Amino acid sequence: ANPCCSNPCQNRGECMSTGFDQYKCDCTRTGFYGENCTTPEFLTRIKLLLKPTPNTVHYILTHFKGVWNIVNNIPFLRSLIMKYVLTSRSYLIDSPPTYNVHYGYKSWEAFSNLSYYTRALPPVADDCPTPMGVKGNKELPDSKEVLEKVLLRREFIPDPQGSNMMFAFFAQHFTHQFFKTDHKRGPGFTRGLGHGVDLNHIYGETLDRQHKLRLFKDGKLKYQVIGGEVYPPTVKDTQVEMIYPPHIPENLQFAVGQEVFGLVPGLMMYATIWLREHNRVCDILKQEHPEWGDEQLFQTSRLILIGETIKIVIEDYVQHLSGYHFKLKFDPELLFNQQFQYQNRIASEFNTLYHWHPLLPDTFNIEDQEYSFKQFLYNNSILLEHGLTQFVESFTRQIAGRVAGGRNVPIAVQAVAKASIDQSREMKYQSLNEYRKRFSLKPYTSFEELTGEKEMAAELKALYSDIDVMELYPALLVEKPRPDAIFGETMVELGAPFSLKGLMGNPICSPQYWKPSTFGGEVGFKIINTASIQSLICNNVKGCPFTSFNV
Amino acid sequence: ANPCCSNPCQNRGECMSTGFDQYKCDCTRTGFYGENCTTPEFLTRIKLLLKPTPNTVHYILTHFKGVWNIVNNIPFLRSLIMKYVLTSRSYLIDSPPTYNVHYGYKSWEAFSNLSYYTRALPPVADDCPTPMGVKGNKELPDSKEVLEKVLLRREFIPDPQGSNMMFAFFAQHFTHQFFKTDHKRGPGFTRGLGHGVDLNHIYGETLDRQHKLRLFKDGKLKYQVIGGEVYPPTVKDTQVEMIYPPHIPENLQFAVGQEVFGLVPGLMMYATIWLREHNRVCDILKQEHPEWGDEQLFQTSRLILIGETIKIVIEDYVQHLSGYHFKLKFDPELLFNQQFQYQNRIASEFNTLYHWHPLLPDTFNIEDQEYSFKQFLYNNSILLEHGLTQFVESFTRQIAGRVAGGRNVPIAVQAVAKASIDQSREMKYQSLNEYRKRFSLKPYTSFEELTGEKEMAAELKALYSDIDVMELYPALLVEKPRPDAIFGETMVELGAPFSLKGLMGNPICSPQYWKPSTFGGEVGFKIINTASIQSLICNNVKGCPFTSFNV
Ligand code: HEM
Ligand code: HEM
Ligand SMILES: [C]OC(=O)[C]C1=C([C])N(C(=O)C234[B@@]56[B@@]78[B@]9%10[C@@]2%11B92%12B7%109B857B925B673B%11%1254)C2=[C][C]=C(O[C])[C]=C21
Ligand SMILES: [C]OC(=O)[C]C1=C([C])N(C(=O)C234[B@@]56[B@@]78[B@]9%10[C@@]2%11B92%12B7%109B857B925B673B%11%1254)C2=[C][C]=C(O[C])[C]=C21
Ligand SMILES: *[C@@H]1O[C@H](CO)[C@@H](O[C@@H]2O[C@H](CO)[C@@H](O)[C@H](O)[C@H]2NC(C)=O)[C@H](O)[C@H]1NC(C)=O
Ligand SMILES: *[C@@H]1O[C@H](CO)[C@@H](O[C@@H]2O[C@H](CO)[C@@H](O)[C@H](O)[C@H]2NC(C)=O)[C@H](O)[C@H]1NC(C)=O
Ligand SMILES: CCCCCCCCO[C@@H]1O[C@H](CO)[C@@H](O)[C@H](O)[C@H]1O
Ligand SMILES: CCCCCCCCO[C@@H]1O[C@H](CO)[C@@H](O)[C@H](O)[C@H]1O
Ligand SMILES: *[C@@H]1O[C@H](CO)[C@@H](O)[C@H](O)[C@H]1NC(C)=O
Ligand SMILES: *[C@@H]1O[C@H](CO)[C@@H](O)[C@H](O)[C@H]1NC(C)=O
Ligand SMILES: *[C@@H]1O[C@H](CO)[C@@H](O)[C@H](O)[C@H]1NC(C)=O
Ligand SMILES: *[C@@H]1O[C@H](CO)[C@@H](O)[C@H](O)[C@H]1NC(C)=O
Repeated sequence: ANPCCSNPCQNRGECMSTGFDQYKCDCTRTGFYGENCTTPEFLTRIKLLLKPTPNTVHYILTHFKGVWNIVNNIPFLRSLIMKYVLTSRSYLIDSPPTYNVHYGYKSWEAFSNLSYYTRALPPVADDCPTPMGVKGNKELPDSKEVLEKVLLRREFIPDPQGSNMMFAFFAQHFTHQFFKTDHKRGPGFTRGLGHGVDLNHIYGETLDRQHKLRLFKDGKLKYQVIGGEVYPPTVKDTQVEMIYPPHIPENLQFAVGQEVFGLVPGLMMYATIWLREHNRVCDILKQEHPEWGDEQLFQTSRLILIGETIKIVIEDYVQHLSGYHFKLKFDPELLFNQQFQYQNRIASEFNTLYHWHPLLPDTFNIEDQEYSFKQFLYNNSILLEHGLTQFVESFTRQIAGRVAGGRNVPIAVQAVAKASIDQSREMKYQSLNEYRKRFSLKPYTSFEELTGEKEMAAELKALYSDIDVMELYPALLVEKPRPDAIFGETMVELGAPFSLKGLMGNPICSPQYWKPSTFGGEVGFKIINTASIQSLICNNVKGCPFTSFNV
Repeated sequence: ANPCCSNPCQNRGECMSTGFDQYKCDCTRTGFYGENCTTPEFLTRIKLLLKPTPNTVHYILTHFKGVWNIVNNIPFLRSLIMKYVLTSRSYLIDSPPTYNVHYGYKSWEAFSNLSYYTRALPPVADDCPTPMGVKGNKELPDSKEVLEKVLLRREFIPDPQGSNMMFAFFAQHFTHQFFKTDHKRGPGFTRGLGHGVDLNHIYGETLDRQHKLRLFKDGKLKYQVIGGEVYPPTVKDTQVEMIYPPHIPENLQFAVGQEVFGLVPGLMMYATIWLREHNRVCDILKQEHPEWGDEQLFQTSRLILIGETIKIVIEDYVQHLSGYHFKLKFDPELLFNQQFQYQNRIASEFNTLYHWHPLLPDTFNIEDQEYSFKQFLYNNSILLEHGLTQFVESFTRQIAGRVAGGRNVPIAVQAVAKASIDQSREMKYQSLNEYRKRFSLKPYTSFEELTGEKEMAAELKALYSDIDVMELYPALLVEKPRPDAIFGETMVELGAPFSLKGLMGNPICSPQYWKPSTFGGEVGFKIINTASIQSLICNNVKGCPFTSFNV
C-alpha cells in the first residue's frame, strides 16, 4: 500500500509518502530535480559526460605498467593520484549513518542505537506487495534451488589473481572484528559496538575480557610456551570464554580476543602472530620508555597495532586484491585538506558482500597433509603439530578459489551460503540493480549481461524471471569477473567505499591523532609506517619465512 | 617525577616522557617548533599579528548598532558574517576526542569508552609534586575559604544584561540532558551516553524508559489533565523511575525523561512545555500524514523538536547571552563547504564552567508570592497552584543574578559550589592560565587583572600566592566581566567552542539529514526554521503570554 514501494526516487533522492496513494521526492543536493529526481542540472550534466566508468578506471589502473612504474617512484605524483583514488570513493557513504533494518526513514533510534548494522539502502517496507517492492512474483525463488544451481561448487575454480590461504585467512580474521552478528537479536544486529578496526578480536570487546587477557606486566598479553613456541593462553588459565565443542581438551582451548577464533586453525594462526606482535611492540616501547607503566605500554601498543593493521590492509591486502600497478599508499595526511568524517558505522550490506567463502579450498594442505573440513575445524592440535612456520609456508603455497564467476561455494559450508540468502530476504534487502544505482553503477539489462555467460544466466532467468528482481548476494557470487580477476564490478564498487570509511575513518587517522607522540614517539610511528605482512611474519614467526597474499 | 609535570610544551604541542628525567614536545601542525614549541613559523607570525583579540571582536559585535542593523537585513552579509563567527569557534575542540580523567595520553580506552567525560586538557599526573604540576604549595588552599571569601553571595547582584528566570531555568533544563554525572562512578563520568542534544531529558536515556513514557498512539507522549491543563504523567501510571523525597504524594510524582526534573518546579515547567510541543508537532504531522503510523510520527516529532531546541538555543538563548547587535543565525548549510566533524563528546570542563548557580535569586517570585529555596524545591504543587501561564509571566519579570564578578553564589547552594571546587581537584584540573593558553587567551599576570578589582584579588593572592596556581572554576566565577555583561572573557572563549560542537555537531545538521524529508516535509522543516522561545511558549501555554530571555 506504501506509495514508495516501487523506489521511484532516483539519484539518491529521498522518497516520502504524502497520503495513502501519493509520494514526493526530496531532491536536495542530489544534482537532480523533478518528480522522481531524474532531470539533471547543468553542472550535473557536465560532471556526467566527463565521468569515466569504473571499468575504464580499472583498466587504466591495471594497464600501462611502465607509466605506473614512473609514477610510483615520484612521491608527489603518487600522493596526488592516491588522493584522487581516495576522493573517488568518498561521498558515497552516509556519514553520520541513517537507516537500518527497522527504519526505512531517518530517526534518532537508527542513529543512536549502536547495536544495529546500518544500511546503505533502506529496507523494503513490510506492506509492499512483493519482496523487492512492486516487481517480481509474490515470493522470491527457492533459495535452495538458487544455491544448488548457480552457487555450489562442482569443481574447484582457482583464483586467477593467485590469492592464497594467507590472504583468505587474513580476510576472515581481519573482517571478523567488525562483522560479529548478534544472532540472539537478529541478522541486522552486531556485537561489535566499535563499528570498525579496534582490534577487539585481539583485545576483547569488553574491558573485563581485556583484563583477563592481559598480563599486567610491561603492557603485554598473557601467553603460554609450548615446545619453546609462544601461543595464546588457555580458557582454564584466564577464565576467558571461548566457543569450543565439549570434546576439545583444556590444553587445546586457546583464549583470544574474538570468541570464535577457535573455529579455524587459520584464525588461531593470525591470532598467535598478532599476540606475538603486541608483545614485541611492548618490548620495543619498554626499551624506549623505561619510565612507562604497564597501562601506557599496553594502550600505545594497541594503537600501534591498529596502525599496522590499516597499513597492511591498504598496501598489501587491497594492493593484491586490486591488481593495480599503481602502488596504493596509507597516508592520513592526504585527507587533512579535504572534507572527511572521521567516524564509521558498519553496514549490513558490507557484511553480506564480504561472505567470500568461495575462497575456501576443498581440503587444507599443510606440509604433506591434506585435511578435510571435518578434520580441520576446531583442531588447534594441527597448529601445535606443524607449527607457525610450517603453517605460513603451507598457506603461502596453497591457492584460494575464485569468488565471482559462479558455482564455487564449497559444499561443506552450503548451509552458510543459503543463510546468506535467507537472512538477506529476512532483512528485506532491495534488488541488485537498486544497489548498483545507489553506487552510481549502470543497472543490468539481462542475466547474460550479469554473468557474461549463457547457462547460469538461463537458470537465473528461469528462477527470477526479471533482472530487476535479482538479489544482491548471489549476483555478487555469479557476476562476470573482471578480466582474470577474482571479483566483478559490483563487489568492488560497493566494498571499496565501505572499506574507505572503515579504514581512514579510524580516529588514529585524524589530524590530532596522526602524530609520533600518539604512538610513543618516532619509533612506534615508524613501526606503523613500515608495516607489512612480510614484516609481521618475519618479526613474529621463527626463521622469518617468506609469505605473501599470492602464490 | 614525571618530566611533563611542568606542562613545558606550549601552543598545544604534546609532551612525552623520553626517560625518567627527560621529555620531548611534539609540535606537529602547531605552527611552532623548538624544544617546547615556542618558536613560530613565518606564516604563524603573519597569522599572529593579524589576529584580533576576543575583546576586540566582542567590542565590534557589541557596538555600531546601525551598521549591524544594515547587516541583519542583508541575507548575503548576514550569512557571510555568521559563517565567519562559526569558523572562529572551529579548530579548537579535539574531534574525535582524546583525553579523560584517567588518561593524560591518547589511548583506545579513552576514545571508545562513552561513560567518560572527555577532557580539553589532560589531567595533572599523579606523581607530580604539586596539585597544579610543579608550581604552588604542596596543597591548594582550603576550598571552604575560597568559597566564603570570593564566591558566597553577600548582597544579590543582578545581571546587567537583564537575564530572567525563564532564561536561567531554560539553561538548567537544556544543559541537564548532556550534563548528567554518574556519581556512582565518579565526577569524571557521565550518564549522557549520547553526549549532546538528543532530548533524552524528554524522551528518556534508554528505550525502555522511552516506551514507558510513550502513549503509542499518534506518536504522542503520555500525559494527564489537571484542572483542564496538560501535565506530564505520574510515576504510578508509567512506572518510570524518578527522584523524589519520601514525603511527595503519588499524584505529584510527575514522570519525565530526566529523573531529577521533579526537584525544581522551574524544570517541570519546561518539561511540561516541551511535552505539549511534542504532542502538538505530532498533531501537525498526523494531519500532514494520515497514512503514517505511531512510530514514525514519534521519531519525526523527536527530530523536529531537536531542531527547534538548537534553533532556539542559537537565535534566542545565545543571542541574549552574547549581547551582539548582529543577529545570529541557525543554518547548517553554512558549514557544508567547510571541514567540520559532525560528532561530539561532552567535556568535563564544559560541565564545570556551566555551573551558573549565581543566576539563582534569593527567592523565587511567582505572581504575588516569594518562595524560599526550602519552599520552592521538590514542590510541584506550586506549579499546579499558579499554572504555566502565571509561571511564565512571573519568571519573565524576575531578574536573574550576575555570574561573573565574584560573590554572587547563593548560600542555599554553597555545598554545590564547594563541590565544584573539590571535584575539580579530584579530577586533577590544570590551572586557569593553562586553560587560557589552551584556548588562545593571554595568561593573567596578576589577580587584579583577573578580577579588575583590589579586594577579592587581595584575598585570592593571600590564598593562592601565585596567579599560575589559580583554579579554573572560581576564576570563572570571580573574573572581571565584560562591560555591563554577565560573563568574563574565559567563560565565553571556553564555552563557545564547546557549544559549537554540541549544537552544530548534531547529526541533524549534516547534509544527509538537513533536508525537508527528514522532518516529514516542508511543514516540519518550517516548524524548525521558524522556532523561537516566544513561539514555543505561545503555542503551548494558555493565553499565549509574552515571554523573553530578558526583563
Ligand atoms: C574454514 C573457513 C570458514 C568457515 C568454516 C566459515 C564458516 C562460517 C560460518 C559458520 C559463518 C556463520 C554463519 C552464520 O552465523 O549464520 C560464517 C560467517 C562469515 N564468514 Fe565465514 N567461514 C570461513 C571462512 C571465511 C572466510 C575466508 C571469509 C572471508 C572473508 C569469511 C567471511 C565470513 C563472513 C563475513 C561471515 C559473516 C559473519 C558475521 O556476520 O558475524 N569466512 N562463516
Ligand atoms: C534552580 C535551582 C538549582 C539548584 C537547586 C541546583 C542544584 C544543583 C545541584 C544540587 C547540583 C549537583 C551538584 C553535585 O552533585 O555536586 C547541580 C548541578 C548542576 N547545576 Fe545546578 N541547580 C540549580 C539551577 C541550576 C542552573 C540555573 C544551572 C545553570 C544553567 C545549573 C547548572 C548546574 C550544572 C551544570 C550542574 C552539574 C550537572 C551534573 O554534572 O550532573 N543549575 N545543581
Ligand atoms: C572489499 O573491497 C575490496 O574488494 C578491496 C578494494 C578496495 C578497498 N579498493 C579500493 O579502491 C581502495 B579502498 B582502500 B585503498 C584503495 B584506496 B583506500 B580505499 B581507497 B579505496 B582505494 C579496491 C580497488 C580495486 C579492487 O579490485 C579491482 C579492489 C579494491
Ligand atoms: C556557554 O557558551 C556561551 O557563553 C554561549 C556563546 C556562544 C555559543 N557563543 C558563540 O560565539 C557561538 B559558537 B556556536 B553558537 C554562538 B553561534 B554558534 B558558534 B556561533 B559561535 B556563535 C558566544 C559568543 C559570545 C558570548 O558572550 C559574549 C557567548 C557565546
Ligand atoms: C537497540 O534496539 C534493540 C531492538 O529494538 C533493543 O533491543 C530490545 O530491547 C528491549 C528492551 O528495551 C527488549 O524487550 C527487546 O526484546 C530487544 N530486542 C532485540 C531485537 O534485542 C536495544 O535495547 C536497543 N539498544 C539501546 C541501547 O537502546
Ligand atoms: C569505562 O571505564 C570504566 C572505568 O574504568 C569502566 O568501569 C569499570 O569497570 C570495571 C569492570 O571491568 C569495574 O571493576 C570498575 O569498578 C568500573 N569502574 C568504574 C569507576 O566504573 C567501564 O566498564 C568502561 N566501559 C566500557 C564500555 O568499557
Ligand atoms: C577516457 C577513455 C579511456 C578509455 C581507455 C580504455 C577503457 C576500455 O575499458 C574497457 O571497459 C570494458 C567495459 O566492459 C571492459 O570490458 C574492458 O575490459 C575494458 O578494456
Ligand atoms: C557571605 C557570608 C560568609 C562570608 C564571611 C566569611 C568570610 C569572610 O570574608 C571576608 O568578607 C569580607 C566582607 O565581605 C570581605 O571584605 C573580605 O574581603 C573577606 O575576606
Ligand atoms: C517517474 O516520473 C514519471 C513522470 O515524471 C512518472 O510517470 C513515473 O511514474 C515516475 N516513476 C515512478 C516509479 O512512479
Ligand atoms: C585433529 O588433527 C589431528 C592431527 O594433528 C588428527 O590426528 C585428528 O584426527 C584431528 N581431529 C579430528 C576430530 O579429526
Ligand atoms: C622551554 O624551553 C626553554 C629553552 O628551550 C627552556 O629553558 C625551558 O626550561 C623550557 N620550559 C620548561 C617548562 O622547561
Ligand atoms: C509547597 O508550596 C505550597 C504552596 O503552593 C505551600 O503551601 C507548601 O507549604 C509548600 N511545601 C513546603 C514543604 O514548603
